[PDB]
Amino acid sequence: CPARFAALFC
Amino acid sequence: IVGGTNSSWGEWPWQVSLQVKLTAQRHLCGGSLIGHQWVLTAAHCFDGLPLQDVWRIYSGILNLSDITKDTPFSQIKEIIIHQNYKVSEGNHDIALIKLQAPLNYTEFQKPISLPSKGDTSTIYTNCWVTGWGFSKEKGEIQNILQKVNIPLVTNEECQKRYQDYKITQRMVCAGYKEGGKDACKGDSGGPLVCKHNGMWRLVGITSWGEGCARREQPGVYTKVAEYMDWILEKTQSSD
Ligand SMILES: N=C(N)N1CCCCC1
Repeated sequence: CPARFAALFC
Repeated sequence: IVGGTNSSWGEWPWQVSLQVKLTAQRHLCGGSLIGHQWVLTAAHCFDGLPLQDVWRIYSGILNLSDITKDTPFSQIKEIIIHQNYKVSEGNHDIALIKLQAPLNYTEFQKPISLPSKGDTSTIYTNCWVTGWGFSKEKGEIQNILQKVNIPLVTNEECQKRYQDYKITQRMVCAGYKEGGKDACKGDSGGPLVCKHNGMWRLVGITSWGEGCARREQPGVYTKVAEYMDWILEKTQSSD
C-alpha cells in the first residue's frame, strides 16, 4: 500500500 | 485521530477494532458494524496480511487496554474486497467482513445506519471521525477511542490539494485548512459519521491523506453512498 494510506505498513 | 478527545461509552457503538494475533496481538484498523454479521472497512487493511484466521474483531470495547485474554471477539468467515480495488491506484477502497457468528445488539454494540444510493452532502454539517490510531504523525495507537469533529470539503477544493491523484465522485473529503484535526495511521477503515436530525449515518470510510492533520491537506474517505448497490448485492448474495 502507498504511503498516503493509513495502515501501519503503508 | 489527531486533535480529538476521549469518547464515552455508547457514543460510537458501531466502532470495531480489527486486530491480528500471530505471536503478538496488535490493533491494525477500524471498521463499522453495519448488520448483525457484517463489518464495513477499507480494502487496504488487507494488503500485506496472512490468511483470515489471524484476525480478532473487537466490538463493544471503548478502551483497548481493557482487553484481556478472556475478552470476547469475533472471527472472520468471509472477506469481500471490492473487485476493482487495486492497491497502487486506491480507488474502491472498501471491503466487507462477514463474522463467524451474528452479534447480539446492545447499547455498546449495534450497527450504524447507511445512506441511500446517490445521496449528497451537504446536508451533512455535523460529521465526526473516530478511531484508536496515532494522535500525531509518528505517534502510537491510543487506548481510549478518540473522536474528532471535522467539516466536509467539496471535491473541487479537495482536488486542488492533491494534484497527483484524481478525487472521484466515489470519494468524500474532510479537514481544516489550518490542519490539526484528522484521522491518522491505525484509523483506516473506521467510520466518518454525520448526525442529521438526531440520527447518525455512515458517510465515509477512512482511506488516505498526506501525513496526518497537515495544513491544506484534507483526509480522503470512501463515499459509502456510492457503494450502496455493491454493499447490498454482496451481503444479500452471501446471506
Ligand atoms: N486522513 C488521513 N490523514 N489519513 C487517513 C487514514 C490513513 C492515514 C492518512
